[PDB]
Amino acid sequence: AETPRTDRGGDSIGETPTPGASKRKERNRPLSDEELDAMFPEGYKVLPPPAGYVPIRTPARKLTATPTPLGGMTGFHMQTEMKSVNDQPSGNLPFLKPDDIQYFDKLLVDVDESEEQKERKIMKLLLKIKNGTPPMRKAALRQITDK
Amino acid sequence: RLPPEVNRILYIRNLPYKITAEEMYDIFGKYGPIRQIRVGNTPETRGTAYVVYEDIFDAKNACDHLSGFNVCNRYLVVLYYNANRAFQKMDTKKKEEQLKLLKEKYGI
Amino acid sequence: NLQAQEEEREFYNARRREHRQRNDPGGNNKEKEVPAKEKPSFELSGALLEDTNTFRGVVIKYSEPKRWRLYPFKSAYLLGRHPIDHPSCSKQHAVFQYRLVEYTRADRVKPYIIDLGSGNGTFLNNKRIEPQRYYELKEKDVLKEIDDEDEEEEEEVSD
Amino acid sequence: KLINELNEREVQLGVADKVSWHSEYKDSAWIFLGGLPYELTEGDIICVFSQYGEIVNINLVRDKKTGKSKGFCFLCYEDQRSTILAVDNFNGIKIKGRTIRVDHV
Amino acid sequence: YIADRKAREAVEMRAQVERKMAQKEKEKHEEKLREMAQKARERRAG
Repeated sequence: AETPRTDRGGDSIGETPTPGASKRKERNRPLSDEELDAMFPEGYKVLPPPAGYVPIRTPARKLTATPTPLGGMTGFHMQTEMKSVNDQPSGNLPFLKPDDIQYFDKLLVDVDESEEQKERKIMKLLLKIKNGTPPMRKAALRQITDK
Repeated sequence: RLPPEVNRILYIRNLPYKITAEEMYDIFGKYGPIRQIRVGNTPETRGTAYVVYEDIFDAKNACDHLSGFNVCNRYLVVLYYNANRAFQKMDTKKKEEQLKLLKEKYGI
Repeated sequence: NLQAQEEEREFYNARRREHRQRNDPGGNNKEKEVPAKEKPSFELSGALLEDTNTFRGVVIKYSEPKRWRLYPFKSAYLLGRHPIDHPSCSKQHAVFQYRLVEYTRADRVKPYIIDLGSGNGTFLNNKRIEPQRYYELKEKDVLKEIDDEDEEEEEEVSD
Repeated sequence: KLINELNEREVQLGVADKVSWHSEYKDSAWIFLGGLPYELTEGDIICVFSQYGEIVNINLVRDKKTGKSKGFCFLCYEDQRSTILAVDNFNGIKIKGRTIRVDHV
Repeated sequence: YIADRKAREAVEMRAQVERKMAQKEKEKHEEKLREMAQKARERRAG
């Protein structure tokens, strides 16, 4: 709790810093690697591929103006011709809207049967509550009540 | 002239397990400078990645042209990544030093 | 009987009007009604990239006559000092707004250069133009008024 | 803010013209623009609201001593249908970050 | 099935042919244009 309130004080103070600066002079404000580690969930890695491709990313700003003013185009050739994809299969798994994938992606992968990760994995019964037939919603609802 | 829900972060999927960050930086590097990019190295998250740009409109042109764009045999899933959700793994702190600095250097 | 009332009135523009209506700062030189990109005007010409009309830029550093890059023009571009200006220029003599290059429609898709009234000016074929009018450019013409660290040339894509 | 929801109950229910509540007046040009930004001035608001008509004369209330706007203006057009158009149209508008309000008088 | 395999192979070969004949042309065009530009700058110097 003292930490909770400590956060609001810092929040208002940064508001006074930014607001003040304009007088002295949004969501697009540049970010820090701890702030970067703050957003994304567990289990991901940061990559450099090169130092050189990274220098391309740094020149990219300057080259977003520069290389957009330069030669470029795309074309296709006529030639004869694998196609993987995932819905939510198991037995049934009522359908996923194209956005909801972000939430339910963990259910899509078929890796199965090896603790908590299996409780989150089995907790996708939510999906059965959200979308599905009314009976699936009923039975799912009870099953999650008793659990 | 933009929908509010879109954000500088894009969730990208339908990636191979062999895929190289060279192709990543090259391809995605069209629209703007990369803030950075993460890739799942973990058993479930392998095949997924997150891209973050110095500007949103970068990402907007990206999902515009990169929509269902192709790599190898695959058509990548390109979505605007959500916010909040799982955050509090990290904390709010370390504001004191930087704020003391801006209060020191410029004196404001 | 010096100043009857201390306030009176204005009847004048407001900073938030012109501000909000043009922002990257606020900018000048809002595109005219005609402006259209050159590629789509090559599409109404029925021209694939082979026979299409694309204006490429050519650089020569004014002291030493080539490419630091090569630049396509294919509806307008903001030539300025570097962030606001799209066509950033390292030249230290360029005002924060130096000039603009707008392709416009007359009778055809034609390139145009317009000075923003940069303090120094700008030289065309080593011959300056006066501010505040669109001046058509023809191929092989040169841009740098007298502070000139660079040069520029224009080319249509052919051969 | 309440206006726009009255125009929606007027359009949704099929009010069909002359029973319109702009027929409440018929006698009045002068319009009320409140919630205006303090940087604004005569020539400006004239330039924005001459869109829907020709404004004859506007008195914007500006505090007598300090000589700055109190934040609203009473305006007068040459045409009433310009007033009907302006209240029914130009309302709920963003100016300099703040949404102005308009209504008859 | 044989006709399809050999046919695809042949058309592929013809493709790399057309591409190989194309790139040389592109570079010839860029060199030509660069020559025109250098001549233009020289005419700008004198």
